[PDB]
Amino acid sequence: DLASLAIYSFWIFLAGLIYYLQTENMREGYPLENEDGTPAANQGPFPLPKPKTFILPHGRGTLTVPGPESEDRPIALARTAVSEGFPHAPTGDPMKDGVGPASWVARRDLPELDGHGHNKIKPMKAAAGFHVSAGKNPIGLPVRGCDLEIAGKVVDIWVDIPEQMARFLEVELKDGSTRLLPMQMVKVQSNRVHVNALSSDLFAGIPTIKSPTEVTLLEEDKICGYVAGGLMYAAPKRK
Amino acid sequence: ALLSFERKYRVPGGTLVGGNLFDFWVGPFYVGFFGVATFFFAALGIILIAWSAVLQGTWNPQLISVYPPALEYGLGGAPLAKGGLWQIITICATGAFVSWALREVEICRKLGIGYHIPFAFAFAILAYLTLVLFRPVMMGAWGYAFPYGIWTHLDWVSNTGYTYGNFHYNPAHMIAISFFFTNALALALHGALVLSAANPEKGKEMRTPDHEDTFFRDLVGYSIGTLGIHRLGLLLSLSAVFFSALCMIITGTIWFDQWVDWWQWWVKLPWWANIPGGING
Amino acid sequence: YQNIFSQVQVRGPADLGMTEDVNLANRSGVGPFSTLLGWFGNAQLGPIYLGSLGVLSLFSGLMWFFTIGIWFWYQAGWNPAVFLRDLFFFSLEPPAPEYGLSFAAPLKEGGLWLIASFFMFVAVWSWWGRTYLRAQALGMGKHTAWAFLSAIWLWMVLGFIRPILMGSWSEAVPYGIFSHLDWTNNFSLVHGNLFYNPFHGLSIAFLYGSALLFAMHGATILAVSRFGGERELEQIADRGTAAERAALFWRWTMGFNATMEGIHRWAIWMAVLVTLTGGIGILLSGTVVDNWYVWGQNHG
Ligand code: BCL
Ligand code: BCL
Ligand code: BCL
Ligand SMILES: CC[C@H]1c2cc3[nH]c4c(c3C)C(=O)[C@H](C(=O)OC)c4c3nc(cc4[nH]c(cc(n2)[C@@H]1C)c(C(C)=O)c4C)[C@@H](C)[C@@H]3CCC(=O)OC/C=C(\C)CCC[C@H](C)CCC[C@H](C)CCCC(C)C
Ligand SMILES: COC(C)(C)C/C=C/C(C)=C/C=C/C(C)=C/C=C/C(C)=C/C=C\C=C(C)\C=C\C=C(/C)CC/C=C(\C)CCC=C(C)C
Ligand SMILES: CCCCCCCCCCCC[N+](C)(C)[O-]
Ligand SMILES: CCCCCCCCCCCC[N+](C)(C)[O-]
Ligand SMILES: CCCCCCCCCCCC[N+](C)(C)[O-]
Ligand SMILES: CCCCCCCCCCCC[N+](C)(C)[O-]
Ligand SMILES: CCCCCCCCCCCC[N+](C)(C)[O-]
Ligand SMILES: [Fe+3]
Repeated sequence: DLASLAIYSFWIFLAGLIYYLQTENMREGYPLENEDGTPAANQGPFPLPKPKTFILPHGRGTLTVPGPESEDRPIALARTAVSEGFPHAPTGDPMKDGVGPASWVARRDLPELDGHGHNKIKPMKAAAGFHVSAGKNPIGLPVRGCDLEIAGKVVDIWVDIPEQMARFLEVELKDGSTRLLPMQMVKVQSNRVHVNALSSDLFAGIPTIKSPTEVTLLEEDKICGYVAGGLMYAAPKRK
Repeated sequence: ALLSFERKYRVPGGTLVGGNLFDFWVGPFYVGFFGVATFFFAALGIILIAWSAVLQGTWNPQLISVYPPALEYGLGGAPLAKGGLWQIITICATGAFVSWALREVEICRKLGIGYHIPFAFAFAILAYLTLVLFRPVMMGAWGYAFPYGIWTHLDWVSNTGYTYGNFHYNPAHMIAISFFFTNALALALHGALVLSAANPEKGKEMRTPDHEDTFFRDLVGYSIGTLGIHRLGLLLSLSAVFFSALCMIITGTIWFDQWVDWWQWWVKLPWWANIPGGING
Repeated sequence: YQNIFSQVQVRGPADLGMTEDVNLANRSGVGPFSTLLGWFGNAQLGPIYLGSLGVLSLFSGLMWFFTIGIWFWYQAGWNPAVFLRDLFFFSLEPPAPEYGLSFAAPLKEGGLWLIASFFMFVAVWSWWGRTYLRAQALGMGKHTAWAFLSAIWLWMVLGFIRPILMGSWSEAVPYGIFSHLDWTNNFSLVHGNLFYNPFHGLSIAFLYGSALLFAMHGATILAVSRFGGERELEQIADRGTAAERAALFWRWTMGFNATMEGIHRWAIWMAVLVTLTGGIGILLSGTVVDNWYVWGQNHG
């Protein structure tokens, strides 16, 4: 009958949808590799989709996925076991080496542009006329580390112009250089910013930016990676 | 086997229990102590459900049904065949879900991300624990809990519903449903917007977050934004399940009459109770 | 700090948005900035693009809304005490079966229901044309309009398609808070319990999955917002450690994972399949199956 035909029809549709959906989600990360970087033998039942090509705006070219997959950077890790499936130990300082929770991707060394082709993220000093409209203005507050030691002071907010939100605090360290910290890893308080992820001594080690008025996708990744890795790696210094 | 980018993240640490001892993977799956916990609780629970299917005398998943102990057993233990198996399986299920949550916390710690996902999962565990633990214990029998079986748990829904007339009239149920419908509306839009930007009209460039905000302002005069819609989805869905648990913890306990009749609190208020005409005069 | 609310708002000049091919003549100017809204999302109200389909929808949708309320006031004997008291209890009911699919029915026993429904029909379809046209203006895909059509499907079935196939407007849903609930419960009883409708049960799994998936996704983007996770489009064109840590959380949890684009295809589909399966379930109820218990007993 019409109802039994409909429900059978639907279950076959759903099987085809789930196939289509699964191969779409294989456009990054695939094919699978062994720990040595060579391609795994067993890829599972789903094949790689036909590539698609995104035309990126503002003349920044195209992306074709799936395409050739490399890290385009060295990975300072060594095997801890003689068989697959165990952890890979850092060979140096995982923070400096950008491994584990300190991992960054080698994204493009350009800044994200807005719809009009202007830099998405400026310091608030170069953004007319952006102001703090609500909440505690953190500018001029001392920045404290998880060792309960002062690392510096906030000297500006870097804002997302089109999204109208704060993305980083620019911090002036003891030596007069500045670093970006992500908004999402700091606690703005009445009388300080607290940064749990890093102890005061690890603020100098935060990756720095080439231009003082712009930050690139590569730089965002090294800074964000670095600060997140603190939760694991600056644990001996957390009180 | 590893994703092309995965190895740099397979570092030691982030375990809550037993240091480096269970700190390893099996294929794509991370293990950890709560990996071992989850398997123990899950295996034990499946063994018990199979042994329950023996005593019932059927190996059909459309018939198998592990029932709570009957009301007369109260909050006491029961014979395995006549409620005790459920009681143990329920402990085993609770062990599996909590273990799964704490495993997600270990994965969070290794990856240096926030604890939002297992915090969200905790709400589903609290819905489950309402139905099989908190409500039953407040009512005074494990018998008031739902049975484990594919169609027998739907009977339980319908029979528990119609004990209180049309269960639509539960006001906390009304709120919960509104969040379920809204969450689904929001998920449809969120996926549709991002895809409409990443996959524009043939030959054109990827759109920008600015297009996403423009499109919405153009349509309904407001745009919540890329961070806000992810805050919204998480809030709408945790709200639906919160009010779901609330709507059932009050049913059997503070309210045990027909739910339609509860609406008389409003109709019988002194200042319009006796005013003739309308539906209720 | 966990990123559910902002710790600091910033504001700059009003954002009049992208231009592309939009007719700027039909956009308003900015409205207020809500600092309240701004803790959760954006502070800016407006602009809104009106235009012709904008006004048609908006007038038409108010005519539907007023038509129902004018009848609610009438039922209340024009008394504001009775009105507020009985608000959830009033109902504009469709024509009796007697009048079948006819437009003959008097205002007080159907005709008024039909008037309100006509208005609602113009309001919804014009608004659908609007979600397509706004997207076209900006050169974006029609995803939003096709996803909206899935919601329109179930509505069209309940009030129009099924009342036509069954040969009576009385089969349609009444405009009222408690009345539309009674209808729903009545429908299930009369068709042998919708729990045995296999489309109703899929509808629920998808409603469910929508709640579970947006819970997962929202949580996941907040968890990786410390690496700019919310910037989904640029993470699509140039995968960052946010996309990677997100994919790997889920791979390590449950054995497989999504792309930053791919999760949004999961999302749009989980949701449209709610009203898609829902509408099929309802269309088949009383047209082809009298009783889902009885049908289930044969399986077919
Ligand atoms: C005739 C029946 C009555 C009725 C009687 C009831 C009764 C009784 C109940 C509801 C409940 C609900 N009703 Mg009602 N309800 C009715 C009509 C409706 C209608 C409608 C359109 O008519 C809607 C939309 C709803 C909607 C709802 C929701 C608000 C709620 C269910 C969601 C929930 O609690 O999730 C919560 C989610 C969970 C419990 C899932 C938890 C998952 C766990 C943690 C993990 C499981 C892991 C798994 C075992 C692993 C599997 C293996 C893997 C695949 C590897 N009802 C009718 C009128 N309704 C329920 C409620 O509010 O519950 C508290 C409830 O008990
Ligand atoms: C929420 C309020 C009610 C309830 C009311 C209803 C109503 C009404 C319906 C269901 C339906 C379902 N319910 Mg229920 N259900 C309840 C609580 C549960 C619990 C639990 C808390 O432990 C589980 C595991 C289930 C599981 C199920 C599925 C069999 C089915 C689709 C769920 C879905 O898509 O979710 C979303 C999750 C996903 C999409 C992820 C995948 C989950 C998979 C499919 C779950 C497999 C469960 C498996 C069969 C259980 C045994 C596994 C053990 C390890 C051995 N329900 C409570 C008591 N449930 C529908 C149905 O058609 O079933 C007959 C349906 O119409
Ligand atoms: C006693 C009651 C019966 C029952 C009788 C029915 C009937 C009858 C129906 C359902 C339907 C559904 N039931 Mg049921 N259902 C029961 C028990 C349940 C239980 C449970 C026990 O837990 C659950 C979870 C559900 C869940 C569901 C949903 C999956 C489904 C509705 C999907 C939806 O999103 O529609 C909500 C979305 C819409 C209706 C789309 C509307 C879109 C339109 C275009 C929007 C118009 C807006 C307008 C202009 C106003 C403007 C507003 C302002 C601008 C803000 N039912 C019991 C067994 N159920 C429906 C279904 O899909 O059938 C399977 C349905 O018709
Ligand atoms: C709170 C918002 C929504 C939500 C959130 C949510 N769910 C989650 C998560 C989150 C954030 C996870 O991280 C986690 C996950 O991994 O998702 C893929 C999960 C999860 N939610 C799941 C399911 C699920 N969630 C549901 C609901 C919801 N989840 C809400 C709608 C439902 C519904 C609506 O019914 C289901 C069925 C799983 C896919 C997963 C949890 C997996 C888990 O805990 O694994 C350990 C346990 C086992 C492998 C099984 C052990 C078996 C038992 C020992 C015996 C059987 C017990 C059971 C009572 C049998 C009953 C069956 C009958 C009722 C049919
Ligand atoms: C206070 O006073 C004021 C002035 C503000 C007025 C007050 C208004 C109030 C209080 C209104 C309240 C309204 C309420 C509570 C309405 C609730 C409605 C609900 C819950 C609707 C539910 C479902 C509706 C459905 C399914 C409708 C479907 C409609 C269609 C599919 C269209 C069908 C079209 C028909 C029959 C006519 C087609 C004719 C032609 C010629 C094409
Ligand atoms: C409820 C539907 C969700 C489950 C869909 C099944 C997806 C399994 C895909 C396995 C992917 C394995 N591999 C090797 C490609 O990573
Ligand atoms: C859903 C839209 C409306 C949301 C409004 C909620 C306001 C939250 C206020 C947060 C208070 C600010 N604080 C102290 C956390 O910085
Ligand atoms: C979802 C509710 C949001 C609605 C916001 C709409 C804002 C309208 C702006 C009014 C300004 C009108 N005018 C003519 C001065 O530009
Ligand atoms: C986006 C795809 C997700 C697939 C989720 C499907 C869940 C399975 C639900 C089985 C219910 C079948 N039933 C009993 C209604 O016939
Ligand atoms: C009926 C719904 C349940 C479906 C669960 C599917 C889980 C898929 C697990 C993917 C792991 C694949 N593997 C082992 C090759 O990596
Ligand atoms: Fe997203």
